[PDB]
Amino acid sequence: ECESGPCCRNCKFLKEGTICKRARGDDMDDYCNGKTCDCPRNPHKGPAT
Amino acid sequence: FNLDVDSPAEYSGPEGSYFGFAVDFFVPSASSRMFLLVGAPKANTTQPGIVEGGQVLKCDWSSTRRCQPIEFDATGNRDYAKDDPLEFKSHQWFGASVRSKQDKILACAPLYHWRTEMKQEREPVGTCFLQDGTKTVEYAPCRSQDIDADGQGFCQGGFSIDFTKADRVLLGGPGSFYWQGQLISDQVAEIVSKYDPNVYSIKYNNQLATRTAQAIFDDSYLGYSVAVGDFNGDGIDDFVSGVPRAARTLGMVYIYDGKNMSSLYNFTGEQMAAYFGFSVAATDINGDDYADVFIGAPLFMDRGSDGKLQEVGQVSVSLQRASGDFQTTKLNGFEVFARFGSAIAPLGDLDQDGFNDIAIAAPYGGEDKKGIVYIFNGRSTGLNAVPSQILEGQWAARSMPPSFGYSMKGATDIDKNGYPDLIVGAFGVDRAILYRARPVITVNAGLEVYPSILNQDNKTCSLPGTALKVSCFNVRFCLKADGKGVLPRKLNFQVELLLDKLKQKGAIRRALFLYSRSPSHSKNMTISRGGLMQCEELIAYLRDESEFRDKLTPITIFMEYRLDYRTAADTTGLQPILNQFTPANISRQAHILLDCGEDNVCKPKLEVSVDSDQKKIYIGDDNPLTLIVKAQNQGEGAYEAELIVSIPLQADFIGVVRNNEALARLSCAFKTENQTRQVVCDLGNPMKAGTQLLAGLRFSVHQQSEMDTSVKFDLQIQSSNLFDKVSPVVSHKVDLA
Amino acid sequence: GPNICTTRGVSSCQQCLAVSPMCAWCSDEALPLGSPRCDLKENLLKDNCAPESIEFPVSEARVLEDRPLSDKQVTQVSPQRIALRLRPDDSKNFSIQVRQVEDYPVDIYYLMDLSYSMKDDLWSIQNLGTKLATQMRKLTSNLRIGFGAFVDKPVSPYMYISPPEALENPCYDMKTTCLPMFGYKHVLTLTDQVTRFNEEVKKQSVSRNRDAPEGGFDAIMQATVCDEKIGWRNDASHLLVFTTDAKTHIALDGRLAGIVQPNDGQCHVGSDNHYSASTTMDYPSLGLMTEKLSQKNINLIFAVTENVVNLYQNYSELIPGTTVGVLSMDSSNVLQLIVDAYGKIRSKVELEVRDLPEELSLSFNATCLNNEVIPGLKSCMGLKIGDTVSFSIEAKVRGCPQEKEKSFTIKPVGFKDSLIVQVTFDCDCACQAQAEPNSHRCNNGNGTFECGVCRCGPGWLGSQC
Ligand SMILES: *[C@@H]1O[C@H](CO)[C@@H](O[C@@H]2O[C@H](CO)[C@@H](O[C@@H]3O[C@H](CO[C@@H]4O[C@H](CO)[C@@H](O[C@H]5O[C@H](CO)[C@@H](O)[C@H](O)[C@@H]5O)[C@H](O)[C@@H]4O)[C@@H](O)[C@H](O[C@H]4O[C@H](CO)[C@@H](O)[C@H](O)[C@@H]4O)[C@@H]3O)[C@H](O)[C@H]2NC(C)=O)[C@H](O)[C@H]1NC(C)=O
Ligand SMILES: *[C@@H]1O[C@H](CO)[C@@H](O[C@@H]2O[C@H](CO)[C@@H](O[C@@H]3O[C@H](CO)[C@@H](O)[C@H](O)[C@@H]3O)[C@H](O)[C@H]2NC(C)=O)[C@H](O)[C@H]1NC(C)=O
Ligand SMILES: *[C@@H]1O[C@H](CO)[C@@H](O[C@@H]2O[C@H](CO)[C@@H](O[C@@H]3O[C@H](CO)[C@@H](O)[C@H](O)[C@@H]3O)[C@H](O)[C@H]2NC(C)=O)[C@H](O)[C@H]1NC(C)=O
Ligand SMILES: *[C@@H]1O[C@H](CO)[C@@H](O[C@@H]2O[C@H](CO)[C@@H](O)[C@H](O)[C@H]2NC(C)=O)[C@H](O)[C@H]1NC(C)=O
Ligand SMILES: *[C@@H]1O[C@H](CO)[C@@H](O[C@@H]2O[C@H](CO)[C@@H](O)[C@H](O)[C@H]2NC(C)=O)[C@H](O)[C@H]1NC(C)=O
Ligand SMILES: *[C@@H]1O[C@H](CO)[C@@H](O[C@@H]2O[C@H](CO)[C@@H](O)[C@H](O)[C@H]2NC(C)=O)[C@H](O)[C@H]1NC(C)=O
Ligand SMILES: *[C@@H]1O[C@H](CO)[C@@H](O[C@@H]2O[C@H](CO)[C@@H](O)[C@H](O)[C@H]2NC(C)=O)[C@H](O)[C@H]1NC(C)=O
Ligand SMILES: *[C@@H]1O[C@H](CO)[C@@H](O)[C@H](O)[C@H]1NC(C)=O
Ligand SMILES: *[C@@H]1O[C@H](CO)[C@@H](O)[C@H](O)[C@H]1NC(C)=O
Ligand SMILES: [Ca+2]
Ligand SMILES: [Ca+2]
Ligand SMILES: [Ca+2]
Ligand SMILES: [Ca+2]
Ligand SMILES: [Ca+2]
Ligand SMILES: [Ca+2]
Ligand SMILES: [Ca+2]
Ligand SMILES: [Mg+2]
Repeated sequence: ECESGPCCRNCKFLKEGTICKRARGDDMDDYCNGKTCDCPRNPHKGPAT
Repeated sequence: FNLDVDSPAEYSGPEGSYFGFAVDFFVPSASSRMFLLVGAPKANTTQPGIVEGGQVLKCDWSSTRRCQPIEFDATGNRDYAKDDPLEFKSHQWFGASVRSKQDKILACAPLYHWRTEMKQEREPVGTCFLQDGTKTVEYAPCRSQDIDADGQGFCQGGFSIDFTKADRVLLGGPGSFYWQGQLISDQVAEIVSKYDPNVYSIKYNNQLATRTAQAIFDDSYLGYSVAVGDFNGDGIDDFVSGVPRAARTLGMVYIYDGKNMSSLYNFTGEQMAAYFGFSVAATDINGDDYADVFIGAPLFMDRGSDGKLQEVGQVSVSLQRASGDFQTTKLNGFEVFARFGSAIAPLGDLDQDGFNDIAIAAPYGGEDKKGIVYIFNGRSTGLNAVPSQILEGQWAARSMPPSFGYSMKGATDIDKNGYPDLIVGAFGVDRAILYRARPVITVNAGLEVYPSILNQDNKTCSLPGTALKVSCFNVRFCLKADGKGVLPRKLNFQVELLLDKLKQKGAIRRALFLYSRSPSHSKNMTISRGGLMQCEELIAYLRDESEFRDKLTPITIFMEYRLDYRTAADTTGLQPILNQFTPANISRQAHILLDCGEDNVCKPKLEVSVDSDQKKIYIGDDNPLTLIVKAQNQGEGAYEAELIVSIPLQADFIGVVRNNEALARLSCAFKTENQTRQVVCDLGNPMKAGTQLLAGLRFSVHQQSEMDTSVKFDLQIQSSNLFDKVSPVVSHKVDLA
Repeated sequence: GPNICTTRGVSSCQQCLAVSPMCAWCSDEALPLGSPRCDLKENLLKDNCAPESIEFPVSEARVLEDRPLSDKQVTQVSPQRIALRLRPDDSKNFSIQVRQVEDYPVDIYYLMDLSYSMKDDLWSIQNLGTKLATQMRKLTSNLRIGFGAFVDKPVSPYMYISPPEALENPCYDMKTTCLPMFGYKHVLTLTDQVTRFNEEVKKQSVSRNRDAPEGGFDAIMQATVCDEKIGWRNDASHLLVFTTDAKTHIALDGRLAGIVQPNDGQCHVGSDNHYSASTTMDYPSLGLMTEKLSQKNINLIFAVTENVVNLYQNYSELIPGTTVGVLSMDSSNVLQLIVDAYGKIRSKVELEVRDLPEELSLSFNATCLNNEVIPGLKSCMGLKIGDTVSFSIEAKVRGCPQEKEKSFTIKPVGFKDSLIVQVTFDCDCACQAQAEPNSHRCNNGNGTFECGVCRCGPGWLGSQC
């Protein structure tokens, strides 16, 4: 399987800095590290909400 | 080109109320009275606890020109609870967009903030107040339950609105779905029938609405400007919306189906941040029954003379075809920092020529940055790229630019004379101006002249006072007028006839009228519209054949006509205009019969010769010197023939030899003009073919410088003819002894 | 034979010297009466005049100190002091040089986007500020640096106007503390205190608005036009580093918020260091931005993140003279842009003359980098650091004044160093210092005898009274 990750397009991890969830409005884009297939939350975005 | 500018009608609103921000006409179906609808988005209303809540006024046209507000909404902020306002009408900008069908008025408030039904918020959903003469309803299409920034919370519905001919409302909110934009189409009947004041989120049927898209389309501002026109097979009007920030801020225009809101075509700008889609229009400009898209980019920058970009603005004209093809052309601006394509207002057939016209306004152009409105007339090929009229603002800025031309309306005849009018709204001074088109009178002038060749010998004419029996010819002139719309039956015309045109440089006049005995003759004509020719016969007689300077230049007939301009309408003195592209003067040519071969031009051959008969003169004495000159023209007629003897600084002329019959008595003169003294002698006018002249000229020579060794003359014959008018220069030398 | 000296200067020393630079005088009594007293020096020797009796002072340029122009105090005009000697109606030529060795003066202003989209790029923006200050201090010594901030126009729908507790803290909905929103906040005027700049830059924090486009063009325009507030120096090279990570609001975008007044062009920053007309005036258009930048001689530089590099490169193509960098963990791109901007810094040398007397006149021959002597020009453009230029100057004097001493200064504009002269008009013979008062030697007459010749008073028109 390849899990169809938001940053794990196909099965190989994408390059660090790729945007998995484009920020809407004056917000911070969600980036992917390149070692986890999920779309991790931006660290300094809020109260970890 | 016929819009009246000397006496327009101005409407003034409350100071600082942005009066005239959005203008429109009123065309009630149940009454014959025509009103002007003008928006005042920052005016003060009597609503309780509402400051600068905006208002929409209706201003009469022939009744004291007074403006009275329309009571769309006389209530204040509704309360959701004990102390919990539900809506916020303060600074709501009501009246920022005014549209009007026959009996319906749609005035929208883009910035109306409404507290949601779920949480205490302030969201500029925007509301629209539809009025059907008696029943005034509130139409807020995007005040729904999906309230957030992600949805229609910041819809600002009513930013741009339009009416389709099938009784449908086109509404544009540039803020819906994170400023992606939205178009909402609801039937007027459904809006009126579904109104219920106790419920705020009303769901209408037959609603066409654009849906949310991906996050890459955010901040596109779809619905910033909406137009309505038909762009496919069916007769249902399609929706044209401006998307000025789309395609990485290039600009775009979206055309959606008018039956199920499906995208059909797309326009895209060429320059970033040019704001391509600020104002759009859909009118048929070439008159083949196919609507054409006009897209404004007021911030367009184009290269100038030195290659530096200048912000002039641009308007793109896209001509529809039988297929989906569009023949797009560009109409560049005229002044830097003027925002040319700011407002586009289709005037309809302004001059009633067959093809609709259009007006594009630069609100920050002209002198003192007041405002300029251009008028371009549509043609069969397309849109004329040269404006045929310039409208200037006449109110200086107080604290904000006047913005004359920020919003106009057209294609509505308000004085019932058959020509569409134009309201121009300058909100920087809180003014609204109504320009009424003048009737266009076309004139088919005619000037029939007798045969161009005039025979001087043919003198079978009579004269008053002396009866000199000289040649004469007749000139016939007449004109017709016919224009559409209201126009008086009899139009006063005055025609001036000028004889020997293109020669009024202080010279003499050769052709002269028989009776008036003047080169100029003016007559007054009272002609009828759509009538036949009304031609008067005038007789002109030429002067003596040996009186005028030359008989080479053709005699020109000039007839200039001017409308009386006192045939004005009884309403406000609206004087009719003459057609712009037709000439106001007719010129015909006449020639003086002169035997000049088959090519109709006289081409002479001029020869000159001279002998010495002395061959030597002595230095110390004043020696009588006679030169025998032979001047012959073996070609055709030479007009104004004279021989030029350019004597040197030494000798001077004495006289012609008359003691012998072998030589002639030529009339001779001493000339000194233009740095050179010379002797001229008349050779005959004209100088007939094969004529051989022989005469002698007496002189007196006294040497200047003691080492000169020769006396050199120069002989040359010249004529006023156009080709072969000069003889070869012959130089005769006399040796000093 | 006869010459100008023999017809004009035959009176005495002062007028003989005043006639022509080459005129010479003889103060020998052995010369018989009739022979010219003012003539050529060679001619004077031919007439057998005593060389000790020949008064032929030649105009000369006597340099006093000639330390060479320094290279990379510093010396920038050589010579710096000339003793100049002119007889009346004479010209003398000397050569000066201007070598721009002093560092270019530079002004850098830093525009920081402090929106909530920049909470991740805050460290990058502060690191770029510190690296910029360090790099420009390394490149040039005369450096002034400051900074500012911008979020967007504080009006709805950009702002958070509800709940009322979110007017003082827009991140209430996110349950975090962020500073109230502002249009443009000028923080630090242009100062040479890099430590203060670093402190105030590190003391910054983000704000929050609603939509992704920011009001950075308003901040650019205000930083451009508020000359006195920012602190732009008249004779300096201005650089404006603009930072952002999202799209930019363009003109006519304020109609949504209800602003329909075009950007007038003036400066609206008040005594509170805030853009006062943020809520009443629209965003500035690219044409106006271009016009103001060219008028104020400001080099805009876009230091934007990776995701808007192409967008702002196209904007820069629409704004001539603008370069775009990339904002990242390292500031190498924008630092190279700054270094290149310093590299295309071109200096000009406009020679100026102060307290120039009426009598003296000067002629300039500018020998610029093309080595082509151009008469009538005195200002060579295009000079760089370590670049050397020269000027040929010939001083002409009309007659001689009674001052007997004057000094004037030659100086390149914008240069600390200068050349100063000490013009001492001869205007007389040395032997007139030993002149005889009246009569006595000059026979029984009562005129005056000096330098071997006598010139009587009124009435006595004779050679020797
Ligand atoms: C004039 O210009 C206009 C502006 O460019 C044109 O309008 C645009 O037309 C596009 C088609 O040409 C259209 O793209 C289609 O978008 C819909 C949107 O539905 C989506 O539904 C998803 C689930 O809710 C969400 O996005 C998913 O998919 C995207 C990738 O597209 C992912 O990134 C997301 O993470 C998510 O998984 C969204 O909610 C969104 O609403 C799509 O369904 C369409 O998919 C179809 O085409 C693709 C190939 O592209 C097929 O693989 C697929 O199977 C479908 O057949 C399209 O992507 C734009 O939305 C639309 N935008 C606007 C603003 O109108 C207009 O077409 C043009 N006219 C002419 C005549 O050229
Ligand atoms: C519509 O009516 C409202 C009534 O409130 C007008 O608003 C008021 O306008 C005046 C100016 O004419 C404001 O006075 C100002 O006060 C501030 C201090 O608060 C001062 O700094 C200014 O120099 C000026 O004197 C007044 O505050 C304001 N009332 C408010 C905001 O509640 C409004 O001008 C009217 N609009 C039109 C188009 O007539
Ligand atoms: C000599 O000059 C006289 C002018 O006094 C000429 O008389 C006019 O000549 C014109 C044409 O050159 C003719 O006009 C004709 O009038 C009839 C109606 O009678 C009309 O049907 C024709 O279409 C044409 O317009 C006519 O002969 C005469 N007209 C008048 C008003 O006098 C005469 O022809 C000249 N002769 C020569 C040999 O050039
Ligand atoms: C909306 O209306 C349009 C035309 O009115 C529809 O487009 C046509 O759909 C039929 C059936 O799918 C096709 O045979 C035609 O070729 C289409 N015409 C075109 C593409 O020009 C469309 O299907 C309707 N519904 C939507 C867009 O959801
Ligand atoms: C006569 O008519 C002509 C044109 O029909 C006018 O004179 C100018 O003609 C040129 C070329 O057609 C136009 O470009 C000019 O605009 C015309 N001048 C003006 C003032 O419009 C004019 O109507 C008449 N001229 C004269 C001398 O009678
Ligand atoms: C910046 O400009 C470049 C071109 O100058 C844009 O690249 C073009 O993008 C369009 C997108 O439809 C393509 O069709 C072209 O082929 C591209 N050209 C080149 C040379 O790459 C780029 O998209 C622009 N950036 C933004 C953000 O709009
Ligand atoms: C500037 O340059 C010009 C030309 O190179 C100089 O003119 C020359 O001057 C010398 C000395 O008087 C003459 O011998 C030449 O005949 C002149 N040439 C010409 C073409 O005029 C001029 O003297 C220079 N001026 C200074 C101040 O250096
Ligand atoms: C023609 O009318 C004008 C003004 O209407 C008048 O001045 C002129 O005298 C009239 N001429 C004739 C011949 O009727
Ligand atoms: C002055 O100009 C002359 C050329 O006529 C040149 O020979 C001389 O060197 C110049 N003076 C100086 C100080 O170089
Ligand atoms: Ca249709
Ligand atoms: Ca058409
Ligand atoms: Ca027309
Ligand atoms: Ca009318
Ligand atoms: Ca011929
Ligand atoms: Ca970011
Ligand atoms: Ca913003
Ligand atoms: Mg942001």
